[PDB]
Amino acid sequence: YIKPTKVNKNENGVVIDDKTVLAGSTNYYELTWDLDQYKNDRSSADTIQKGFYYVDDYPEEALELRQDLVKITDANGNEVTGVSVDNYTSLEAAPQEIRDVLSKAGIRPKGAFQIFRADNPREFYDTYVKTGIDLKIVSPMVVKKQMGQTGGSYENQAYQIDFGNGYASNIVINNVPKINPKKDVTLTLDPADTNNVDGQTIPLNTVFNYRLIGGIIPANHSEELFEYNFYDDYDQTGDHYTGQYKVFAKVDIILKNGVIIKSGTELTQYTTAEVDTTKGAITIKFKEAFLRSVSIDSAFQAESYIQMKRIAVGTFENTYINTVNGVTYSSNTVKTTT
Ligand SMILES: [Ca+2]
Ligand SMILES: [Ca+2]
Repeated sequence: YIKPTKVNKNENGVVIDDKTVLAGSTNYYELTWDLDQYKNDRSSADTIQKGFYYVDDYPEEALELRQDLVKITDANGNEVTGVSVDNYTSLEAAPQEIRDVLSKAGIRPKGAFQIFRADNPREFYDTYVKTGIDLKIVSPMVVKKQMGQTGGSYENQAYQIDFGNGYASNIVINNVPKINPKKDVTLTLDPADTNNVDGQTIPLNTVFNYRLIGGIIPANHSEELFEYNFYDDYDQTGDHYTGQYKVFAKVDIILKNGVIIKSGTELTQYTTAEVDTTKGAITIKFKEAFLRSVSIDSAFQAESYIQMKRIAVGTFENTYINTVNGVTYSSNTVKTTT
């Protein structure tokens, strides 16, 4: 059976079809150009001249192209030359040549799409088609930051067009988690206590905590965590950072080696803090090697407690930024009175 096939992979070449993919992650889409049914073909010149194209109809509202990382290899491992790639923002913008090929093949891409085109049909034919050598196209596409603000699902589909005939690939679907960091104000540490004093008043010179709750990274995700930070530029005219902070697991976490770390476990040992005393700021950073030791199948979430002393009267606000794999996500803003 002639079948162009499409599979999504992470940067380590693991298959990630149906996995949760974080904003900022790359989909290393691998497109198969299925030519193995044409072995020994001996078509006319007119027929060969109808050309060979491949189409990827990618979801442009969710993903951005990484053009430069596009690679085409033949089944014998030779890199493929003679195939050029063009990205079109809409059908309306494609040349007539392209609109006609697509129309006569019964292919109508939704929104934006890529075309891979054999520059010389005769030569492409003689090289890969009459010999039935399948090609592999890798066309990496990054999930836009915005998908991480809204959550959502996206799908990708390809077509191959041989002698002007179109064949559709399977459709690959993934989804993106809405990362929503939260910020509470608490009077005690101890994660079990759900008390939140956002809005209330704090007596002058009270030692308290800002509770910085990280975004939830769901199980079955597509790549390794390498960064998970809590950045807090607090108002030092109101709040004095006391130099004390702790970090806790907020869901059960499973490592690559099978070791489990229960929700509530203190994770401070796997962190450092970058402190900027003049600016009045602190960044709590998970060590990259710890994050990377976590299984891609595991859920992951953590929360930091920074200990503050209220040192003046007035109304003071605070906000923090949770940075996950290079993408920033802001929390709500708390406000207390003194
Ligand atoms: Ca599209
Ligand atoms: Ca500050």
